[PDB]
Amino acid sequence: IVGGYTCGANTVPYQVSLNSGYHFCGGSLINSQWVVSAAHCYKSGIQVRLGEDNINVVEGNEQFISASKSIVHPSYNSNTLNNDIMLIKLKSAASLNSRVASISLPTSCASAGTQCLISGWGNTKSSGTSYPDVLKCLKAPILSDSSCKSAYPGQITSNMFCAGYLEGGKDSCQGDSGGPVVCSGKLQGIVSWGSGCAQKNKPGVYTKVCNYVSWIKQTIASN
Ligand SMILES: NC(=[NH2+])c1ccc2[nH]c(-c3cccc(-c4ccccc4)c3[O-])nc2c1
Ligand SMILES: [Ca+2]
Repeated sequence: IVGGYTCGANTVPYQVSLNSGYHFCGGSLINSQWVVSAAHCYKSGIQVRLGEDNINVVEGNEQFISASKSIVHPSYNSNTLNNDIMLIKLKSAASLNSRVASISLPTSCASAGTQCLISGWGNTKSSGTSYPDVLKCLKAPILSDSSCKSAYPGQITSNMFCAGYLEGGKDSCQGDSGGPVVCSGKLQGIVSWGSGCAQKNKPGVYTKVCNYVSWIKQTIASN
């Protein structure tokens, strides 16, 4: 997260870190045994880390659970990143409390102008790599489809939306991929891509979760 602030330990209880010997992506806890992340974050050997704040120190509240299976959307296209969503089933259920909690899926899509909270342990520099130890947060608004499409002509599908600042300076970045975009207490997006980080006129692009709610529900119901 570039231009964000320190969230404060366990203030974002549905945030998870996908770890394979190091933190590589974020994710959101939606129930005690399932997490949603981005399909481009897929790999084998994923350990899900819940209740984290400082990813390099065990401080208490953490729960490390291995993933039993990862389900990448069947229509995920790695070249366009259309349908960039994945579900991870945990080997065992997490113990939910006030530090580890699930986030609700939306009943409707959000509108431009809606203010959302994006969080993660991704890069904090737009020019260079500086990864933090603690969770960073950023408040950003969903942009209108015309500003999104004018920024990335030909690259936005109806399963994506832009959120951020056209002036640059604040944005999600590499390492934040897979994490949550929560607006009005509902999970509306998944950090997916962008051109660089916090560059002028190149806002972040997110997977539009409202379009996948029936899919998520059906898939969880059958696995
Ligand atoms: N400007 C942005 N809002 C933004 C957001 C997420 C990003 N994620 C990335 C990204 C860049 C390089 C590699 C990965 C990557 C690839 C495979 C696995 C994990 C991360 C990224 O997610 N750039 C990103 C840029
Ligand atoms: Ca820790």
